[PDB]
Amino acid sequence: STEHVDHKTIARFAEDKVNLPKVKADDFREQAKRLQNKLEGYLSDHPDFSLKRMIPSGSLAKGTALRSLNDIDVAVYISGSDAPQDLRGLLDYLADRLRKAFPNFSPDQVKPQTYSVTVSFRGSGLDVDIVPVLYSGLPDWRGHLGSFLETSIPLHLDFIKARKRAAPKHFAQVVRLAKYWARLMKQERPNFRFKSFMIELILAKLLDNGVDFSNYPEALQAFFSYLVSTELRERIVFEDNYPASKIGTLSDLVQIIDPVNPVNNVARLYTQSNVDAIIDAAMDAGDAIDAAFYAPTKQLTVTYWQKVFGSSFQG
Amino acid sequence: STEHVDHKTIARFAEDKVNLPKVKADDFREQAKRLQNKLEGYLSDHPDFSLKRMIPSGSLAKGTALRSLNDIDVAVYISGSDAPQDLRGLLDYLADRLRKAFPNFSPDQVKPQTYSVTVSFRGSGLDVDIVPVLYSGLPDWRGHLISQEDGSFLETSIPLHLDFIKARKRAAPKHFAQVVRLAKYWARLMKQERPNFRFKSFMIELILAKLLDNGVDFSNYPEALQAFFSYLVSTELRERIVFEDNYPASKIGTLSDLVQIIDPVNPVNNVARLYTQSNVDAIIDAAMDAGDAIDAAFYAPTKQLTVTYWQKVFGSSFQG
Amino acid sequence: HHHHHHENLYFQSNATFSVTHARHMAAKVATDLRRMQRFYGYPSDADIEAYEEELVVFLKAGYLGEVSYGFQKNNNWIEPTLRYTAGDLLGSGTDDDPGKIRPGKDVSGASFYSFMTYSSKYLNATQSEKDTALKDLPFKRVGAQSPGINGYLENDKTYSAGGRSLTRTSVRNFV
Amino acid sequence: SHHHHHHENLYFQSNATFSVTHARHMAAKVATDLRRMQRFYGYPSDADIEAYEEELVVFLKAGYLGEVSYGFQKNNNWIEPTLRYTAGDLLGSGTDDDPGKIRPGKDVSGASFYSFMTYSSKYLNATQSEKDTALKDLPFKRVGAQSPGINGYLENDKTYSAGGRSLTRTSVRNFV
Ligand SMILES: Nc1ncnc2c1ncn2[C@@H]1O[C@H](COP(=O)(O)O)[C@@H](O)[C@H]1O
Ligand SMILES: [Cl-]
Ligand SMILES: [Cl-]
Ligand SMILES: [Mg+2]
Ligand SMILES: [Mg+2]
Repeated sequence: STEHVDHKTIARFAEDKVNLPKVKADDFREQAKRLQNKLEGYLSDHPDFSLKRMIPSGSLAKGTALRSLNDIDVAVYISGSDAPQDLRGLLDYLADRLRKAFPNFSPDQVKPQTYSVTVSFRGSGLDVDIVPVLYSGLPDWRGHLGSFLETSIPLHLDFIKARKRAAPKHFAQVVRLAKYWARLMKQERPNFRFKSFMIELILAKLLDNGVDFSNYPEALQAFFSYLVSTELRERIVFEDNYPASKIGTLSDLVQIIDPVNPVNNVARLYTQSNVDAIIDAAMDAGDAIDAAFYAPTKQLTVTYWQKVFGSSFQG
Repeated sequence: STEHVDHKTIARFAEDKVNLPKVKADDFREQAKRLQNKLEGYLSDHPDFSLKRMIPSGSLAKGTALRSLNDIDVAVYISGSDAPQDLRGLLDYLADRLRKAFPNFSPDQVKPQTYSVTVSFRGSGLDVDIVPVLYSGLPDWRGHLISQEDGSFLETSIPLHLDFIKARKRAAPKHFAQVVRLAKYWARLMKQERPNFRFKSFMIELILAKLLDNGVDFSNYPEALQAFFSYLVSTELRERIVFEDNYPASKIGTLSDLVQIIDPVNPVNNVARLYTQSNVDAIIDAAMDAGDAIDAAFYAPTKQLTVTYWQKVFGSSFQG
Repeated sequence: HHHHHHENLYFQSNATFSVTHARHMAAKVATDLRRMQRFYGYPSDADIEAYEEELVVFLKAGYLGEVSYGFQKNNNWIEPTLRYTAGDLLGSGTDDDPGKIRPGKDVSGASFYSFMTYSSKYLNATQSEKDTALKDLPFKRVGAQSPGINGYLENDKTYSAGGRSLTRTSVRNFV
Repeated sequence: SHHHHHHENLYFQSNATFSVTHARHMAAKVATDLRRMQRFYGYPSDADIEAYEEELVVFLKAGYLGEVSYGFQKNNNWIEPTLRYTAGDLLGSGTDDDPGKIRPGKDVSGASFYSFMTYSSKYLNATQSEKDTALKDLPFKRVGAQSPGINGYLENDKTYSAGGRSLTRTSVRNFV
């Protein structure tokens, strides 16, 4: 019951086992700042250089990183006609440009990948995952990422900032608890997929709708109850950057709409099989959390919460 | 259990309560025969007369009548071009020709009905129910029968129908007709008890004829009834029933009707064409209850329980 | 808002379970098994007689906890499988007529099995008490693992006699 | 060949004495099921759930519970969702499932929430004095009412077990 595990138990567990420690997050941010400072310095000496900006872009920049972070997400804005429009070529272009701006590193440290270029340092901290963004001068650092997908890292970061401002600490913490749970489900369940961004937008919609995030068991239950009862068939649109009129008609089963790009459906790829998996998992987790609320002993309460958070949870 | 109610019990209940006693059946045949002989004599004197023949056509003619038989079925074959087309005029015309041929009868005793004409006998007699058949001289008295369900014209042969039944009785003397009668008795009880329940007697006979053709054993009545109920429940009346007595199954054209039990005389005449899903559901639920009861009675530990189970099938007339 | 069963509606004060009551329950299980036979080919009349016999012995002694009869495909019960669980008679007491076995289900590759779990009274009885109670058994069972269920369980009948009940659950295909 | 019984060594202890701790273990799982019903159908409330749990503990401890149903009822008939718990003896390995698996998205518009209890034979045989001592702590008292029916079928989907005893859960399911 709550005597055995309550909101403060979950909050302690999140710090001990879920959240990225501040010390480590500082280290990663300084790593990215180092590259960014080098790029700014090189850009200053060579205004015609293609790489115009490097922006931390992922969970670390949004304050939603988990202890299991394995690289630092950054976006690099690329301008000019020389840059290719094919991902293999563009990543090659990005790599060569990164090599030019970083003369202290050897060429082999900068290695391209399928969707990004990775900057790795041997034996000294995490790698830097760089995603190219084609830039043509649109406002708010809008750019395109096999067609071109428009995006703005600053606006994406702004969107999350507003929700964190609405519920300081609690929003980012619940997002991390839900992501931590989703990661456990993927290793335990085969067809299970749940994009981190969808989790973030679903929870942002709940926060906008007035759900209270200051009690983590109940906030998670609102999240799980939403998934089960809407069955991911309720369209999620935010009016931060455009009115809901802009979306138009969609044929997609799940509709969770990019708050920066009204034409991008984040859940576009998700099938009915993916949905049934999320729903089943959410029902099980909701069943476990309510079981823990009434469980007569600490041992049963912990065992129920371990259905949600895994063996690392000990109450 | 079988020690309390077995085949012999059912056979005895059939004689006591289900079957039409022979003395009554002989009286009814003589009633029909008297009209038939009077028509034969009249037609002999008046060869141009419209009414060409009267054939006993129902359960009495087939040996499948119940004690509850309420009238005597005969078919009257009507030729010529004087008969009007519409149902009301035809039945009025038939009434008129019947009075001409039986001038001794009080005219009021000949009464058109919905799809037939009634002939009433004043003293100690059932009515004779005359179904018209439009006739043009074809073999085997083939003609267009007027359906007693909706008055539609059904091209068929009542003599060949009587032949069809007689061949099944030959294949199982006594037992086939007895099981038909037990199943009709059941169906009659269901129609009183259940709201949407219909089950035409000729359909019951055709279903049982198919089971017999398929090798079902009719010599034990509990098991023969179980085969009938089991068939209804497991096919749900969606298995097409076709006989090859008079034509090959290749002559059957595709049909969309929900229940398809094809007239052994006419390959395009579906005897069950009018049965709806609600009808079918009523039959199936009833057959399932009946089968559950009969097998319950097979193991029931006491005579009282056994009789109670069988009364689900045959009603309060069944006492063990 | 909060209700309970009427006192009058409850059962007769004193009921001592006897072999008569056992035969009343077992006859209804036997009926169910013959309904299964008619739509699925098994089990046979002779087998049903033995199953009824066994049920009467175990019921009389109070040794039956639960028994299942039906088809198994792979290593799980499929429809049709009938499960009877011994319990105390409750409230007014429901003593249903036997039957209601659905036809038409797929038993293509399947084989018929029966599986019994004994009661806590069986387990607490001495081997001397067990042997006298199970003297009239028509056959003996061998230990086996409890098989799974492919489908869900429908609680669809209750048979009752002498202060005791048999609750029937039926395996159903997933739909 | 095809006649099997549960493995002898797989049977759990058959000499368990049912105590209040076993009662609380079963009643906590019912409370959970009730809270799951509330999340998807709005009833019963947290306070009612707490009182149902207290009631369940008292009746289970005394051995006076035969069967109890909670859920939505139209006319005199249960509809989905309705959870029914029948007390019985623990069998075999003694299945002790986790609570949960309430089906969401069912139409309950016409019905109101109710609960209905049937007492056990031990209760009916108990003296008045035995009842008074065993049931002193009841959070409320029940009044007789006509037994309700079921609009749908019953699915046996969970078993909760403790102290040699089991609770068998059937869930009402709509015809579909
Ligand atoms: N649908 C039908 N098609 C052809 N003949 C029928 C039909 N229904 C009844 N009959 C005839 O009416 C006779 C008696 O029917 P019943 O009164 O059902 O015993 C049958 O033996 C057939 O000759
Ligand atoms: Cl990141
Ligand atoms: Cl007749
Ligand atoms: Mg990354
Ligand atoms: Mg008639």
